[PDB]
Amino acid sequence: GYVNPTY
Amino acid sequence: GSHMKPHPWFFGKIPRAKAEEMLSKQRHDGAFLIRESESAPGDFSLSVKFGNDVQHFKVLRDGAGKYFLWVVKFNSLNELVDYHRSTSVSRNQQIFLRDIE
Repeated sequence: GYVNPTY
Repeated sequence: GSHMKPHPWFFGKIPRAKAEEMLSKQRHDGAFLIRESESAPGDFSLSVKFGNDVQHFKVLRDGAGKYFLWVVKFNSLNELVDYHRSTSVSRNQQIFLRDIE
């Protein structure tokens, strides 16, 4: 996963 | 003159695991690197050390091809990186990007 929203 | 040198933050294609393994050994918060994601071709990820964790940010692209993490857009990974040297990459804490050592 990533800290910032991807969409 | 302003020495023309490659950027020490572009590690190319390396697993998310090795980047965490490498960055956890860094001395300072903000230590980071840009890597080419292997989860999807042509995508880039930003990995940053913070405390005893390593945070991963996905580099997004818009309709015009600009890069971004949250809302401000950049024409290059170079400008995105430099921008976050003086403006936090995180929403929850102040984390400024600084070069690895």
